[PDB]
Amino acid sequence: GDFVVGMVTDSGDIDDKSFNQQVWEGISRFAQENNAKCKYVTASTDAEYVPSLSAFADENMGLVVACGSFLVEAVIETSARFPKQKFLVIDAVVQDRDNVVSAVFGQNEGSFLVGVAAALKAKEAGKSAVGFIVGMELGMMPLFEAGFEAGVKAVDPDIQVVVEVANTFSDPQKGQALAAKLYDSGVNVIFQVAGGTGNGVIKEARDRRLNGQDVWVIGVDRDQYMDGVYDGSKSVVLTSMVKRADVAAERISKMAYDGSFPGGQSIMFGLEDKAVGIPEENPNLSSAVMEKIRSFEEKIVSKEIVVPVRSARMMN
Ligand SMILES: Nc1nc2c(ncn2[C@@H]2O[C@H](CO)[C@@H](O)[C@H]2O)c(=O)[nH]1
Repeated sequence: GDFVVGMVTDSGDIDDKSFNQQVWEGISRFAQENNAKCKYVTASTDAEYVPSLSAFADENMGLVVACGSFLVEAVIETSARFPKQKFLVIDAVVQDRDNVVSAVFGQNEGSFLVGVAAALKAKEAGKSAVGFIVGMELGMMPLFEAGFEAGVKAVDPDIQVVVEVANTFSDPQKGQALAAKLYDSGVNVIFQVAGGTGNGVIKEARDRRLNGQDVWVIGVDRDQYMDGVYDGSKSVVLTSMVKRADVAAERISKMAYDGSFPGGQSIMFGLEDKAVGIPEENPNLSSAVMEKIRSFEEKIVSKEIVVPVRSARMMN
């Protein structure tokens, strides 16, 4: 009765206020705007990856959407078994499948911009270290730290980045504990790239500011500014590294619907396409800081500056 987009997620959370929420929102906008339909299924564990993708393929859906490094092996295999079913993979890369489109993000480029913001706010307080909490380091995840570090160093090479890995995108309790550890060490800015776990980092930041500690957090995926309001007016969210996974999902769903699915291609959503970067409006960033950020942004887009894909501590 309808063209249907089916999302298989490795997370039991489309309300994660970040990544899975953006993807579902994009699929949902596509369906609403095109008189189509959509649904999703959660595949918490590995053993459910193959059967989950297979069931949607057996329903002859218009498009099957899968995200992350946990689902890619299952997509690689399943796409070969169902050559006539279209699949979209987000945050991972598939080769040799003309029925699969891979959407990847230049998140190192966007993270460079928030690194500049972090370094400037840290210097403002005489701090020589900033924090970074990442959900997991598999797949393309290392791009965030690589760009964040590069942006921090572009402002001041002596500022150190202190990294904590949660090893989960669905544990806010862990997010708060890791944020507490960083703030307790004297850091005043933390960039969180941790999906649902990240909501706990934002909570810890709100709790600290509420009681007079001058701390900040930089959000991810969505413009998380309102998520950090702690006293009725002010927010602890310095800025956010926005990643338009919603636009990628919406646009490719439309191409599938229209017969122009770019099967077999990897599509890069970057700073020049405005698919990553910072929000258009940033109450906590001054005009001076914004001009500095915009300046670096232009040098990255033109390639005058190329942002690394791996941080210094991860390079030989
Ligand atoms: N595989 C996977 N990646 C996620 C999830 N949540 C967040 N991420 C990744 O972590 C980044 C920051 O939230 C997102 O842009 C994604 O790259 C999740 O539930 N599963």
